[PDB]
Amino acid sequence: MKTLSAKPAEVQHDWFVVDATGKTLGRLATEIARRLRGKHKTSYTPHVDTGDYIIVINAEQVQVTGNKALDKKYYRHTEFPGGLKETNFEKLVAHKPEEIFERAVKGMLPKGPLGYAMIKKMKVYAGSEHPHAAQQPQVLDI
Amino acid sequence: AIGLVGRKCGMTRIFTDAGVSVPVTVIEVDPNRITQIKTLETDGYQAVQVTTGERRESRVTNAQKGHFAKAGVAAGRLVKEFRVTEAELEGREVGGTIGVDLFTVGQIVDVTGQSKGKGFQGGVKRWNFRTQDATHGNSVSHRVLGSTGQNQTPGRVFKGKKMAGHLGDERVTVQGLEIVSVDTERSVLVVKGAIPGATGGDVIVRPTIKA
Amino acid sequence: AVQQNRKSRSRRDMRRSHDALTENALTVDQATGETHRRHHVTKDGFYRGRQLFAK
RNA sequence: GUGAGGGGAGUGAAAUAGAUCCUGAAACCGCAUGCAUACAAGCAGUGGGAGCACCUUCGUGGUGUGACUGCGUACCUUUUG
RNA sequence: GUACUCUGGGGAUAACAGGCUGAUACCGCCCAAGAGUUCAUAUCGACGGCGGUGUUUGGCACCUCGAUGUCGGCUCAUCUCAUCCUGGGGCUGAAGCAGGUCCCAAGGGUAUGGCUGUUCGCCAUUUAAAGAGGUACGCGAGCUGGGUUUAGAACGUCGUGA
RNA sequence: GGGAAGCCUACCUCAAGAUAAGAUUUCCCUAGGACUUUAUGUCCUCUAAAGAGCCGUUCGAGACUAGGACGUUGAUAGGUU
Ligand SMILES: [Mg+2]
Ligand SMILES: [Mg+2]
Ligand SMILES: [Mg+2]
Ligand SMILES: [Mg+2]
Ligand SMILES: [Mg+2]
Ligand SMILES: [Mg+2]
Ligand SMILES: [Mg+2]
Ligand SMILES: [Mg+2]
Ligand SMILES: [Mg+2]
Repeated sequence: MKTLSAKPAEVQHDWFVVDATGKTLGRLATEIARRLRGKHKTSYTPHVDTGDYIIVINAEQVQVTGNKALDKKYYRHTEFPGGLKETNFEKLVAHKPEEIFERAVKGMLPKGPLGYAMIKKMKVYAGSEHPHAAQQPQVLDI
Repeated sequence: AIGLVGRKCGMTRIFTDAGVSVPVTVIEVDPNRITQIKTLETDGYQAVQVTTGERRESRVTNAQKGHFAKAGVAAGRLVKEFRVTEAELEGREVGGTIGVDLFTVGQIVDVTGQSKGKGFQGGVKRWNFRTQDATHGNSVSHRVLGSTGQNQTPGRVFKGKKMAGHLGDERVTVQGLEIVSVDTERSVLVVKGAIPGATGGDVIVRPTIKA
Repeated sequence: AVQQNRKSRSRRDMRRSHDALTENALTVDQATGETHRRHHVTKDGFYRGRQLFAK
């Protein structure tokens, strides 16, 4: 009984800003998911969301190593008999970087209602400016 | 593309000087009244919203009354938008009138309308299926669909299978019709060919997009 | 064709949830002051200031 | 409806002992209260667990519901299985 | 002897379909005498070797005999490329019009009849072409029942006879 | 850098349940109390707005639905000419 769990009403979330220019996608995604689930806080509980809000700036400036700029392929399938769409990483990050980051972070998050609630705490913007200026976010290293 | 909203009046023929009979369709056009102009800074796109027809004051709500009073025009029976560019927006201010003089004789256009509804229809009429034999021991199955798919692989019906259902009563656009002539004193446009919809329906005439 | 398993009472009630009834349009007559179906003749024979079956 | 049926009065220790008549259970079917439930996938439970509603010998208590979460593919026979 | 049959039982045990395997079959690759011709590794190619898929014929008996009920035809489709046409190229005994080999390419299209139950095959006439396959050799709680495989009768062979 | 009926656009239709539920124009609702657990608190008194629906005459809309037009300020349906 002595081991207590975090009260969902007493959890506070604080806003952070991460700059994604010239950073590797995998390491940044792992760090974002770790700070988004709440593993850094001492009151961490597996069934309560205690993460923080993360805003990503300069989403199109993310980089991948090797030849993954042209070989990394993203597949989607509409349940129609011939609807298998395939796209490349280059064009995708050219016109929709938010999908790239959302995929990368959702792949490393739990699958369920709690994961769906955790994924909403992440904002991704292509430009260098974000509308969440009223929440007073603090700059984060990485 | 600036267009017109007219009403199909029926079909007729027109004899040329050489004697060739040209099947034509008549579209009566009440002079459209420009209601609103949408620019980039306030809405994100440039367009012209017009209205046409006549409606009694009992059927027009207070919101539409205020909208038309702000526009300074009389209430029409319907309202339609047209996506235009800034080049086509010259001399297009609210309260104006888009007459039938927009088109010229010999122009290629596109006509959009609402097809006639046939109701719940079967496969033969909807997807041009083939009927089975009516004799040689054939059973009650005469105009049925037939087979549906494979048995165990995949073991289900694929999405998009052609089956019986509702037919007609849908937006249809026919391109490539030549305006055989326009009459301004009667405010009508007679155009070669057939257009979708029955007599009395609303149709939209626009300049061709393939030219 | 016939079912392979029973249908629980929950699914039965969920299907029956569209079987609710509805009321009719009843109004008070201006002349007789009695409740009657709208646009219908009163049971005594009166409708819209007129009287059928004169007694 | 001079019907069936029911509500009063009365008899009776007792009328949910009223003639479909001792006691009268389960499957099955209604009504009322309390909680949960209309963006989230599977033998429907189990170990945790916030909140809500009534009780109090007012608690590191009781009674109901229980969002969120880890794990988890019924029973019997016959078989190498 | 039972095809006039019946009972108790089995996927402990066969015929159809699935699974494992790839002897057989299909395709690809390496070396290469020789050949059309007197030479061009332009084009085939003996004697030998190494692999790939699971479309043929086979092997094994793991699911099904207290039932997975069909050879072909009709209607309706979906997928692969080992590409029939249309598209883009390299080489050539490519003057041009044409032909041959190989590479890329699956968007679309990809016949009507005669003879047989036919799948297949033969024939007549068209087209740019009348491709090869998988999906319980697709589809029979969608249709047909012409063939096979119940009960009747006859011929040919065998049996004294059933 | 050039480069194909291949891919993305381009053509037609659907599409904010896109729970990420978007945008634009206009219209409507501005009273008096009591109590408690002082909270978008609970009971009273006084008005029911803009609109939607029920109903009726009907359709080139339609299985039932849904959708379009009209309801004395009316040509919506029948009749008459
Ligand atoms: Mg036919
Ligand atoms: Mg499946
Ligand atoms: Mg969602
Ligand atoms: Mg919910
Ligand atoms: Mg429990
Ligand atoms: Mg064995
Ligand atoms: Mg190829
Ligand atoms: Mg070719
Ligand atoms: Mg079946």
